[PDB]
Amino acid sequence: VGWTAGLSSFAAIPFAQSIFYRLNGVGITQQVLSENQKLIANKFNQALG
Amino acid sequence: DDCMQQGPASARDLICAQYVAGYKVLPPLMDVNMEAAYTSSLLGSIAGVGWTAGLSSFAAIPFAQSIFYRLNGVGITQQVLSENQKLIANKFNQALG
Amino acid sequence: NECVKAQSKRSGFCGQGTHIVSFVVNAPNGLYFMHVGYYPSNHIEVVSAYGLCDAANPTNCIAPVNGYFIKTEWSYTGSSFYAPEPITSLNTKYVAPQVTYQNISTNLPPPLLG
Amino acid sequence: IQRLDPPEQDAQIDRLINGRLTTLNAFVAQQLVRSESAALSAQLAKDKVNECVKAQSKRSGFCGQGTHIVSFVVNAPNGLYFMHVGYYPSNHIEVVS
Amino acid sequence: FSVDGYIRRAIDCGFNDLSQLHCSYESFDVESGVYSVSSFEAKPSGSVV
Amino acid sequence: GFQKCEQLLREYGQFCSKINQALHGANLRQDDSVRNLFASVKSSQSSP
Amino acid sequence: FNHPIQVDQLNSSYFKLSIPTNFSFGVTQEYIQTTIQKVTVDCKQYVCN
Ligand SMILES: *[C@@H]1O[C@H](CO)[C@@H](O[C@@H]2O[C@H](CO)[C@@H](O[C@@H]3O[C@H](CO)[C@@H](O)[C@H](O[C@H]4O[C@H](CO)[C@@H](O)[C@H](O)[C@@H]4O)[C@@H]3O)[C@H](O)[C@H]2NC(C)=O)[C@H](O)[C@H]1NC(C)=O
Ligand SMILES: *[C@@H]1O[C@H](CO)[C@@H](O)[C@H](O)[C@H]1NC(C)=O
Ligand SMILES: *[C@@H]1O[C@H](CO)[C@@H](O)[C@H](O)[C@H]1NC(C)=O
Repeated sequence: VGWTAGLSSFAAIPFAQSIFYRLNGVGITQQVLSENQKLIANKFNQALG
Repeated sequence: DDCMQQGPASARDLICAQYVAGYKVLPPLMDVNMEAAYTSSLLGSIAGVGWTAGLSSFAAIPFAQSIFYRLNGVGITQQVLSENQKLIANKFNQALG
Repeated sequence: NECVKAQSKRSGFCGQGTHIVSFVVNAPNGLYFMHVGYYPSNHIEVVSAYGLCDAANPTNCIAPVNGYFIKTEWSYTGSSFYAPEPITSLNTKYVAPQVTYQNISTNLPPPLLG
Repeated sequence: IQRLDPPEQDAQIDRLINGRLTTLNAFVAQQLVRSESAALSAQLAKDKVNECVKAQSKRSGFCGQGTHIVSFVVNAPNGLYFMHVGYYPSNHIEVVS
Repeated sequence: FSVDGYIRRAIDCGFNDLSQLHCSYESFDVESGVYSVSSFEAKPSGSVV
Repeated sequence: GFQKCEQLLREYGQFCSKINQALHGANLRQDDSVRNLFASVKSSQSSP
Repeated sequence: FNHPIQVDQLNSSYFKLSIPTNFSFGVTQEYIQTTIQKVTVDCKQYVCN
């Protein structure tokens, strides 16, 4: 739902993919997110765990 | 003690009434210097906080530079802002003065 | 609507730090929001440009997009995480020249090599 | 007590009790109304600091009038005093676009 | 009470729960909804002394 | 401070406990409101 | 008073950037009450039994 313009279409994409777009959208570059995908998932998991 | 050694300031003095009527005014959670510290640190954060993407980095830039980005962001072109920097600062100063 | 069904750009509306994603579960008399934010740490200070201009071609200038131009010569970093990368057309925008932009004459990035 | 015996003394004291209990209930009801209002207001202040002061707002009328440029905050006796600086256009002309 | 003062219609307010509803609103026509009315009282079946 | 009054006051139940608890909660509410408000005005980074 | 990180302004055409080198995720928990318990009272019984 929180993916693109309009509230009318739904992108059935992985949660993880959504997180990376959300991180990119706040200033973390794609090179960083790509190198750190496992690190990011682990930190996220620690935050919720 | 002030209400005993000096007594009430005037008619209907609601501070001295406390010790008579049976009620008490309690002090606030933060003293004045702490509240001042919060707004002072806030002042110093303005130019560098409302600058770019994310809330994580701080751009320690001049206030004036911040104003020009803010004006550009609402539709005033850079050619205009560049020609009028002193005019803009003067108008701003009049608004606050 | 702001938090859960969308990523919020409003500081402090959802949780603290930069909002990434929120979840909702029910609570005894309402909703319990679970706001996951991005919390920066270990900040460092670097020197940044307001923009860069071709010294030979002073009307051809760039500004960073959602990041900063930093000294290291010049490179780009995203605004939320220090991680220098080359300045490219994908992380810059062309801008009108300004007095605060640097005049660069040697290792000109590809958007200025015109 | 000095003037009346218990069967009447009781009735008179009881009138004073009822009046004072009523007064205290009214007082408390208002402190609860006023504290609820102040708490909502405090959340508005929270939003303005984040929307107004720590950011340039694009929401018409949220901060001040005109186009928002920058806001400042100082403390006030029972809260915050916002100082919203906006851009106010004048001398409009019509052109063809 | 009609214009001429005669009583042509009435509700026995203790007859049933529906009647209690009409009486509480002092009307023969109340809006649709679910309303609480007086409880159905338990009554003594005897006494102990 | 009059004992006769206090004796009659008791027949109104724990009136004063209710007054005190209601105000105590109302007063905590401002300390919580203030704490939350300032936590949000607080800057992470700031220039002198 | 917990002071913010102080970042100095420069007397130059450049500026200081205080930028994260690390990060974590965290969860701000929030409860919003949407309802209260709904109560009705049999006022006549309450008062007169
Ligand atoms: C990178 O190169 C740029 C381009 O050369 C350089 O910025 C330029 O600096 C010069 C000054 O060094 C500015 O020229 C003047 O500066 C004075 C300073 O007081 C102004 O008062 C002048 O304004 C008058 O003249 C203008 C001429 O058109 C009028 O339009 C204006 O209304 C005034 O009458 C004038 O600005 C020059 O304008 C800037 N260039 C830009 C694009 O702003 C830059 O500094 C170099 N980078 C670094 C870091 O040094
Ligand atoms: C340094 O700061 C002073 C403060 O008045 C200013 O006058 C001077 O021009 C500044 N120098 C530079 C390089 O900006
Ligand atoms: C980020 O902080 C965590 C906290 O323990 C630390 O373990 C990790 O090594 C840090 N990373 C960097 C790049 O400093």
